[PDB]
Amino acid sequence: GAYDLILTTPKVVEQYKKVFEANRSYQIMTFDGQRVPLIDLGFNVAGYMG
Amino acid sequence: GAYDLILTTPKVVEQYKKVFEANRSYQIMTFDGQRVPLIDLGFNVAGYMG
Repeated sequence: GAYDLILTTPKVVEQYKKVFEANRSYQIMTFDGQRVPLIDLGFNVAGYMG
Repeated sequence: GAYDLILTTPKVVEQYKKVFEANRSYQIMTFDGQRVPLIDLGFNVAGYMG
């Protein structure tokens, strides 16, 4: 088979959005004093395997 | 209000330097068989929020 659409009541888009939540772990690698960072803590969904 | 200075008996600069070490980990990213890496384990303090 070869699917193209997923239908997903948005009670379950929020479950798929919660799997990424358990695996995010923000990390800072570029730091030499200047430009104190600033955070957002939000993200969107681009699909599953395209 | 808004502050401009911090005064810090330099024992506590060494404590503020010590709280960085429980929140850092050196990590390596490239793998090509050249330039065996060089370590330093030292880091300077640039203040707090600028």
